[PDB]
Amino acid sequence: CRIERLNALEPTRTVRSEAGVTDYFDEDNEQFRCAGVSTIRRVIEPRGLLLPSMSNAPRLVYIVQGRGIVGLVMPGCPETFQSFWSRDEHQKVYQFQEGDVLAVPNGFAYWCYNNNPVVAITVLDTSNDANQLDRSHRQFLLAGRENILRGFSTELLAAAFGVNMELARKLQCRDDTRGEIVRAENGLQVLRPSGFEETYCSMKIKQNIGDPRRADVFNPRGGRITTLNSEKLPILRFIQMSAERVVLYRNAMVSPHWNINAHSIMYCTGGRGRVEVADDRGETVFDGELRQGQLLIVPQNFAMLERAGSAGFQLVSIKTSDRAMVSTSALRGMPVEVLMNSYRLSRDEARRVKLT
Amino acid sequence: CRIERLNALEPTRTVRSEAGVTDYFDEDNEQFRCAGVSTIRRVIEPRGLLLPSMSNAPRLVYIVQGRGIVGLVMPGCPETFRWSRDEHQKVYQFQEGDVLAVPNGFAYWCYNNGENPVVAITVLDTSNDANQLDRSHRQFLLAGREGSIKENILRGFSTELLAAAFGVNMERKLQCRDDTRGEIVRAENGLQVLRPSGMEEETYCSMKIKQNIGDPRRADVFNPRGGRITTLNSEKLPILRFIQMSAERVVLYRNAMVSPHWNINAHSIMYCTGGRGRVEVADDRGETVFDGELRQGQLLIVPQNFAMLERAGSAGFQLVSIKTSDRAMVSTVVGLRGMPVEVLMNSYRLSRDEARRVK
Amino acid sequence: CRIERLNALEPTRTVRSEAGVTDYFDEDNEQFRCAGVSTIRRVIEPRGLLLPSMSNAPRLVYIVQGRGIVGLVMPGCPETFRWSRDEHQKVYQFQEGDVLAVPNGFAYWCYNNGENPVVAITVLDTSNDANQLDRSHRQFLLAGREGSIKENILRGFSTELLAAAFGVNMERKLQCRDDTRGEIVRAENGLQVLRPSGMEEETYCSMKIKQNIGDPRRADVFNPRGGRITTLNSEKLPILRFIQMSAERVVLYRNAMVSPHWNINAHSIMYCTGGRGRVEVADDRGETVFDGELRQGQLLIVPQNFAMLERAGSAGFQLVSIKTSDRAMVSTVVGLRGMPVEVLMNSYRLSRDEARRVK
Amino acid sequence: CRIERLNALEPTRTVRSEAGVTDYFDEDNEQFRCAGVSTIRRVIEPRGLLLPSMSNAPRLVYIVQGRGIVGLVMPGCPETFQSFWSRDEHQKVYQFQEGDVLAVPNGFAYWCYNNNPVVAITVLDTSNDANQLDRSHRQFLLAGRENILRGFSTELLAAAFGVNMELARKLQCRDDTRGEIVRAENGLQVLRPSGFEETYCSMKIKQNIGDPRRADVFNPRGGRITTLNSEKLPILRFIQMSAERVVLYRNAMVSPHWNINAHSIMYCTGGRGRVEVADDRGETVFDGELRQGQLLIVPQNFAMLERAGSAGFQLVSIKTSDRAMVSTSALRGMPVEVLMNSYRLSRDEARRVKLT
Amino acid sequence: CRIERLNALEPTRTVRSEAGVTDYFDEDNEQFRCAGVSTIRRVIEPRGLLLPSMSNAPRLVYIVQGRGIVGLVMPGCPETFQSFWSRDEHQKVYQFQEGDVLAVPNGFAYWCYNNNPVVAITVLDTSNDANQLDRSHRQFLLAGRENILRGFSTELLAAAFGVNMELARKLQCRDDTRGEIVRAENGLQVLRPSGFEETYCSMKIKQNIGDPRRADVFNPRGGRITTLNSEKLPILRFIQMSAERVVLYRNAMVSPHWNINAHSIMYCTGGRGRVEVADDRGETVFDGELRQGQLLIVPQNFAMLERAGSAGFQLVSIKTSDRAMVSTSALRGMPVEVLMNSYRLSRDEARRVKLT
Repeated sequence: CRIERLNALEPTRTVRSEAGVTDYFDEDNEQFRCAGVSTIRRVIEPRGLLLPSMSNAPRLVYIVQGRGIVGLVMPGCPETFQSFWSRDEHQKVYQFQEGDVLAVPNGFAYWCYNNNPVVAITVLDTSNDANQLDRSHRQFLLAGRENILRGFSTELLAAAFGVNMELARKLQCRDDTRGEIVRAENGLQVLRPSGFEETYCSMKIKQNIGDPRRADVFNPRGGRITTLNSEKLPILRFIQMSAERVVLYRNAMVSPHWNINAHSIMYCTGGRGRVEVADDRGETVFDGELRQGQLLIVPQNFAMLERAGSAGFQLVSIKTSDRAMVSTSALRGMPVEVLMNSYRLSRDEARRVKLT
Repeated sequence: CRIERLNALEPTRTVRSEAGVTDYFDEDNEQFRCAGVSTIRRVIEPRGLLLPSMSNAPRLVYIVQGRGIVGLVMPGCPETFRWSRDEHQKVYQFQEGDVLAVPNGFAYWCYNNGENPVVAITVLDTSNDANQLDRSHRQFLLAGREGSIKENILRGFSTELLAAAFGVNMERKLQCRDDTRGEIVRAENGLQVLRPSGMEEETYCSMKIKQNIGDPRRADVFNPRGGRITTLNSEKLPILRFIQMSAERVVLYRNAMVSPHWNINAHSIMYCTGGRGRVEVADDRGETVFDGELRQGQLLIVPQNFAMLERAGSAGFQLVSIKTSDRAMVSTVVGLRGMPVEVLMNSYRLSRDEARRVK
Repeated sequence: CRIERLNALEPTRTVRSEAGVTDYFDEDNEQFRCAGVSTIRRVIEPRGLLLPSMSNAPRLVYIVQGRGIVGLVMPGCPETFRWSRDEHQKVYQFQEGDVLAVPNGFAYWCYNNGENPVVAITVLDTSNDANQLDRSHRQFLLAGREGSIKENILRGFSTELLAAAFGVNMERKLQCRDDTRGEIVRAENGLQVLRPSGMEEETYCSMKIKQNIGDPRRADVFNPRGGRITTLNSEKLPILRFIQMSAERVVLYRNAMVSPHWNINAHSIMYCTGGRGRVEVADDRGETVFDGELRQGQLLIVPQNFAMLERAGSAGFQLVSIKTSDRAMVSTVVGLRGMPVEVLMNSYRLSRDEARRVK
Repeated sequence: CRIERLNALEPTRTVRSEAGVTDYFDEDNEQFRCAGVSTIRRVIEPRGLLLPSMSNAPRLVYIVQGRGIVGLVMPGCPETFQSFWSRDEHQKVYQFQEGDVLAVPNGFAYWCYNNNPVVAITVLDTSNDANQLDRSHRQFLLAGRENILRGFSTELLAAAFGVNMELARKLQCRDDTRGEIVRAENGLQVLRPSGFEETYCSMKIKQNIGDPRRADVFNPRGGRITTLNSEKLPILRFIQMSAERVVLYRNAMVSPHWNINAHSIMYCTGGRGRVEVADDRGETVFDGELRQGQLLIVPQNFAMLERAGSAGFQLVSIKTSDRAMVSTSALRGMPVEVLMNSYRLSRDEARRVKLT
Repeated sequence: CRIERLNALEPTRTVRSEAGVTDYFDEDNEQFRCAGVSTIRRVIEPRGLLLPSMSNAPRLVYIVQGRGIVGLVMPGCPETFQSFWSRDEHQKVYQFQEGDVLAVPNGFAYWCYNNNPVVAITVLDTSNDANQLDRSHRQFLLAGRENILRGFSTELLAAAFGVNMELARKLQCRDDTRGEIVRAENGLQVLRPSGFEETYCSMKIKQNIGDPRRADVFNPRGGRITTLNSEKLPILRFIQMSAERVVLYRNAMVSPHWNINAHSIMYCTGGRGRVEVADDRGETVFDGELRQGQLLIVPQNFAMLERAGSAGFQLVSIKTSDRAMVSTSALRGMPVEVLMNSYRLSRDEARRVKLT
């Protein structure tokens, strides 16, 4: 993580699937490497069901496109969803929407069903604290392929489940050829409507950040930002990650800054803009136009600047700390002569600098 | 706090402002007293505007009906929201079934930006650790104001001072000396602020302050035969960690009933937004203490450890339950099922097959 | 809480159930009052069984004599304990000198599984932060029941409801309507549960709830000439962190004495399990407030900052000290030895050699 | 820590001693390596005294066999044990027993005296947080050999202690030839009976986990488990480790699972059983019988299964987090059609799966 | 960080400056390396102004010599210093003195002005938690050289600031040839006298540790010590570092010890003394006289001993934990026979050992 030049990123292992495609971003990129994370962009056109797995790294998922339904399983917590002995029982379900962020902790089983094609981006802190495995991404697929039970032998596994050895193989999903997402032919109904678990079991898991009616900052000529973090999502006090949704208009520029306490992982959901970034050397490492569908990793302490083109700049900042922070009004706080002497400015230029 | 009876309780005291009504449940009410809370139903016509005022108590507020804005400002946090507009702190756009968290000495203005009227029932913890002073509701009116009518604060300051204090001309306006429109006045030609629609760091500041809980797609339980339960606590909204109030929204489909239970860490303040339904409550000495039907628009406080039982009607039953701790909890009797079988047989003298019939 | 005298205090009120006696120390007792606690001695014959009941207060319980089970259940935690047996939550096997932590609105049943009778003296914090409501002991009787005798809770619920609530036939048993055996009934042909002997995730659930403190091999101090002190606080049992009670078991060999000291962060509730010994206590205005001998089976509350002095007898002295905070502390006068020497000479007008004689 | 195959482990440096033997487990094993710990099995037949040292890594010790007496020294804490100026004074002592767990934090001086031969196993989180030294095991022996004072010169050290230079050498233990444990010829009496320190100084240090009267889970046909962690041992909120004691009967099988938030370090104290373990690849990495006296490292997220032979399976799980967790009732919480579609099962097989 | 021998350290990259000189300590020294920090000794003779930068690592600065004035900028916090629209406004300023410690967190902008030549030493935990960049020292100079804005292009930057492209270049400080510190010709007045920010914004930042009227320990024949840490400086609960000021007189020796929970970074401000240090091997790694102006790194768990020469030994211990600790009264707490048998001592030598 001593970088000469910044690149913009695009998935480097695309894998196709029955109800989607998996565009992996490869992490051996020194950028990703220095970042210490992975991201995975993945699409599930309708009826599609992504196979419940669990990942090495705790993960944030932002729903780039559309409504849907996601499912996460928290051990020791009782299935609070029932009908009618029983017709069905299962965990709580979460019906997500266009622009929610989803927080998945390690060794936890997520899955979601495409209730337009759902598009959503996902990052995994491979350098997180509770990834006591290696510094990589390990999905432990429960189903499909092998899935985790592959290495479990039928002989043992039947009595584990307490049933025939025939049925067990059908859980090995050996001949399965549909990957992480599947077509749900005959649809897929889950029980939707229309005690210690009141606390630890029922803690919120996604937040809709794209709601411009939720913005944190906002200029009408023009832009907006909102921050997702532990002050808004309790689970986030724990994931050591936080989210930013910056939407800028025509010729908007964000007050320059550097991230005090995190890297920043910039993915453009739309609009176009040049981004300029310089390192501690002062020399410029990055400088380029960013457009829809594109990834820039912008790290810690380094200095960043952006303005949208004539079409806009809609994006999503993921960072590596429970409340990541930028320092913009960085110079508006020094005494002016400090500015003067540090630059060789008269007063007026010092004051002009501080006051626009 | 040794009360003998529970009764459906209602705004004993009501006052229309100019753009809405305030429906005051009693303060020194035995229940409320031992409850250690104060509460209110407020209503706001469209265009109607609730006065700025900070309250002694942590306003947890529930927007039953209507939509709009509420503006809370966190002084010391930089206002975050040329042709024609000003600046000010971020403002908050509520909806039906929203929960709103307003602390103490925190300020909040409220405006009805369209549609129908807005009604929010409020709960104020008048005995919180933060409630210094005494156990009433103190509402420090920033603005405005037969019998004893309040005033805003600035009338308690001399003009020259005030004038000298603010550098505005010494020509009264601010004491709100003539006004009468109440804590809810109206903004006839609309009110515009800095809102998103167009079209064509902060840490302790960015915190969320509202969380929609009326939404069905959110409920945590579905179904205790047969409604749904949505539960707000610090595990969903991090401010509660400091307010030490919790919230339940609970819609019971017809015929239904919620399991017998008692609030471990909690007094419960429950009220009927709608539907029609029964509640049965008891105490230590064995006898019940509430055998009566709760209809919409009626308040009932269910206390700690008191075991309680409800049952919906055919028009359903839809209550809202606000509780007194950041993570308030109840014990689902059924959740009993943890005592050993002989422990069930010896206590009540039943044979085994009875024991399991309950477990 | 300006009390003038301390006296050895005893169960003013006693009641035999059917399988044991309850020995009630007063509630509104000045001491107890300003102490902000309630307490009890309970006794249980073999086979005897304490009723399920949750208490308003955090039951810290001390098993002086006997062994057995206590079953606490943490609702929401999955019961963790075919031919012939049921299921239920894990149960807890106590012994002499055990400390038992039972919260509020927490349920606990207690059974004497052999040997001699069992006697546990209980301390209930009736003014905890968790004690919502008022400052008495409220015991919510799950089961069973001249003057005002309590009942269990379910009698406060109508049958059909109840019946409809539970899906059991409408044929009374559960209100405990005829019963009389008291909160301690007996299980004549034994009681069997799911215990280990044979032979041939949970986080907030797995927490420990008891910790043996009577064991000598545990004491922390040996010896202040000449007994031993074992000390239970959140640094040994993590629940206390939430109960905010602490515990001292202190066996004084004959002739001995414990250093003069006062409870910093603590009221002390001390009681004589055995032995024979003296206690001297004082306050602010200088004069003593307890000059008297404490024999076995007698309670004395030693308050905060009050400085205290004890001395064993020849039959020894063996007390148990339960205190009111998760980490309650005392100041060993000797631990004085930190004031500078001249600071000792000027205060009491002594020459240096006196000063050091104390230090 | 990208493993192809799991092995079962056996100490790799056995060193003999006057009152015992030290069977070290060598940590350059990629398993141990990926684990990031060390373990040391060590025996002290009676009268034996193990030399007070301090270790790099904070350590958990489980007393496999027998009662005894252990001693730990907490700086700044006053010797609360006295007699009679004085005859003796010293720290509190802890008389341990068959099956206690002992928690030793870093840079802290433990020692114990064999009051049957005492057998006890010890693990050291070499990757812990406060091991700011290298990623290895460093015992800093106070006595014996050299011991820590070896490099201290007599000339300086005497006046340090404030005594003759003759006596100092006898603390160098130069000619000492008895290692970490010693025979206590003339026995060894320590004062046993038969204020800010009431808190920070007196926090409990061992727990008896083997007490089947302490089990957390229990089936009478048959098995039991108990968990030792910060909810039972306060010190454990700090050591970033927790303990599990699983005892299974005839043909008992533990509900499969993976450790969410830790590795698991399986040592068999008795009984025999096959253990089956598979990685994220699904492929099987482990599969083998485990018997008394044997070590298996089972990591994070990976999936494990075991049943005892006809003789039993008694063991002790040490894991690397203050409250390590497994996720078993992992599938009993998905909605059934999820299971169906993820495996291609009708309902009945889905429901049979969930309900046995 | 497996060391054979300890060296004493002296800056290895000295760089000269208009109002000072920068004597860098180079961290690729395995000592520094194993330490995982950097230190920088830097002088600012009067009128001098060191350029506001921000460093990779959070930093402690101890003012070896003289009074002065330091300035630190905390984003989101309003300039609480004003005059008179406005004549000047800026952050709070801190007028430091001979022997204060200064705590600078990452991605935060410090600077100070020489109000005798000011001398002060600075350490940077390069291995800290929120240095998510590499394991090195990155100063991000705001001004001077390039400074952070170098890589920012004039074209963009003017409208960023909202002003001419002429003035912007003068912020690039391209032709600047005065480095990190500058002469303040025409002096440098800053507004000195003679709400959520009452808490998070106003938390103390320096403490005067050299005040012998502040010592923690003290023998009049002779020595003194004081500890600076989170019990005295709240910010220090966060920096994961703490400070010790040991002053010893004629022939003073400090009670031997090892640091339980940190390394120790010894810099001599004066006086002279031999220091003796041994590793876990027992063998001696260090042994040498330390004099004014000299650095010794003394790590974790290792054992240390020092006495002053006839001139004294004044120094400053910086360590890597919010409340670093030493264990001295390490043997005064074992039972005596333990000592006896562990060394082969009679009673008297055991008791003599414990009682002097």
